[PDB]
Amino acid sequence: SQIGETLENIRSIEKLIQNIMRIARETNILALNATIEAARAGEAGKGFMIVANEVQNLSNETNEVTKQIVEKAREILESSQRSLE
Amino acid sequence: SQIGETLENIRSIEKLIQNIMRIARETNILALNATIEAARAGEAGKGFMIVANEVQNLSNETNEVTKQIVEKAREILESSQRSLE
Amino acid sequence: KEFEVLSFEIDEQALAFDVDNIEMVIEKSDITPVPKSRHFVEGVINLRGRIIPVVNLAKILGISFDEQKMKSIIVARTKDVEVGFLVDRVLGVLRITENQLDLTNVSDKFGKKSKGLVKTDGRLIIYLDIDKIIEEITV
Amino acid sequence: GSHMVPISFVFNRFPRMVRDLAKKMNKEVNFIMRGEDTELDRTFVEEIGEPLLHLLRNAIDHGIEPKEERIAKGKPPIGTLILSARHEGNNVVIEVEDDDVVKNVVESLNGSISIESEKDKGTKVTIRLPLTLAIIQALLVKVNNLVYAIPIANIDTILSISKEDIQRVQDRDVIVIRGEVIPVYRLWEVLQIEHKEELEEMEAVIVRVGNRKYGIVVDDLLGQDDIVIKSLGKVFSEVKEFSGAAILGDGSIALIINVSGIV
Repeated sequence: SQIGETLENIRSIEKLIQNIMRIARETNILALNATIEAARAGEAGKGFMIVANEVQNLSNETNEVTKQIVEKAREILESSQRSLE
Repeated sequence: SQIGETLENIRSIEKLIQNIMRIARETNILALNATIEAARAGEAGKGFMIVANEVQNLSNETNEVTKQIVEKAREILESSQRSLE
Repeated sequence: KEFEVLSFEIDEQALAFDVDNIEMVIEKSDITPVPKSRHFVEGVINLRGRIIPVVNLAKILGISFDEQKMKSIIVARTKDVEVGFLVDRVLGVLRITENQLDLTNVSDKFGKKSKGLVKTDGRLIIYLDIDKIIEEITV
Repeated sequence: GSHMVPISFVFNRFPRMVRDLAKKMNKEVNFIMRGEDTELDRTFVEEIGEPLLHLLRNAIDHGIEPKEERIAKGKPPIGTLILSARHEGNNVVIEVEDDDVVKNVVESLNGSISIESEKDKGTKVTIRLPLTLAIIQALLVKVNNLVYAIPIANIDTILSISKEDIQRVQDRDVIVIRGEVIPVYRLWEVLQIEHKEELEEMEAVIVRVGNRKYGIVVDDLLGQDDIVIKSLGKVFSEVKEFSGAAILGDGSIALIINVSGIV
């Protein structure tokens, strides 16, 4: 609990926040490599490349804040686990 | 009280990122509708459809993971609540 | 005989045209105003690098209107003319056929504009005719 | 951006299309295209090539008479028509020659195929399609965030006058400069815009027209630049108060003030 709960939590948030940290990397290409290459098919290449762009832009924003979770959440224990001290 | 700061320090992060349930969702819908059109368009440059579905998964992706962080970081409270004691 | 149309409403008023004359859809943005233009025109926008005029569709059929609800711009393409239509929310595809049609061009106002009126299990989806509708905006 | 390419993509469809039009009329007519690399504008791939087929269909049938009426007229036993194409200043002149729905097929994207002729010499044909796409020195002006370009070649001078000089007359306002009188006009007015009122010293631009010149007062002065003027559809063909808009650098759209198109 508490001093342990925190850990039982941080890890519960790490293995998960890392998951989002994963997607951020898969999308960073699963879409970037679909735009920088979308300029091959029909004339809609220039039209699709952009619609595919935004997909990442407002997507990365997740990590921007999502990672801001651990950044602080890790302090919880950093201080609560340290409260053990 | 940093531990007493966890009582909200993250509370913000969670709600600030919560913006995903809306903005991240947004991109999804906007694209999903672009799939309806990209489809009824033609057939030659179908290459824009073979990926117009990418987001359909990229989105439904952060879903199970984001539902996880909210489920997890919410534990800190249940624990810090005892902690604040 | 299978028609593909773009479904969308204009204040509890459904409309739709064949995708044949459709380029894409965008949201009402920086619409540069064109001086001494024509009452039923909003202005011009920069799209893909060309200046496409944004007409006020709803303002043509003398129907409802709302500068606010008007958040969707429908870009068309005639034989060589390109025009955008500012309207409300959009739906998407819709399978049309000689079955959904219920011609009765003797029970309304503006005529030639609409080729007819279709019905989906009991809806207000009105079939428009971009060609003749645009022909009015031109020449 | 490669908007220019040899005429090989809208003029080579003749050394074999003018042949059949000579056999279906029993009238031998030579056909030598004097040049087929006229770098006319690329956007003409569908408004100049084909239209040049109705200027040659009269270069064989409705022109040269058979040997029986040829060697007994004033033309040698063998004629020779020439389908050319060149540049005369800023207008591709892909002419046609030999020895009214088509009056719009070429007039769609600039042009106007005519028919000039004489006796025992043949008829001549020539269209007019500009091949100059690129540079126009313009004066970028602003009015409540409304960038309006002014054709440089039309401007004469940019002088800043005070709201004092003005001396209203029979009606329109004016300013006495160099003994001459210029009918000053407020841009935002002739364009009908919700203006503030009138700042103290306003900057005015003197534009030349025909044989005279009027003054145009504007809000703020951005800066001269080379823009990309482009016909803004027909949905504005009525608004004579302009000529054609254009997309600046940052992406802002800017209309061009057709100097002659303002009271």
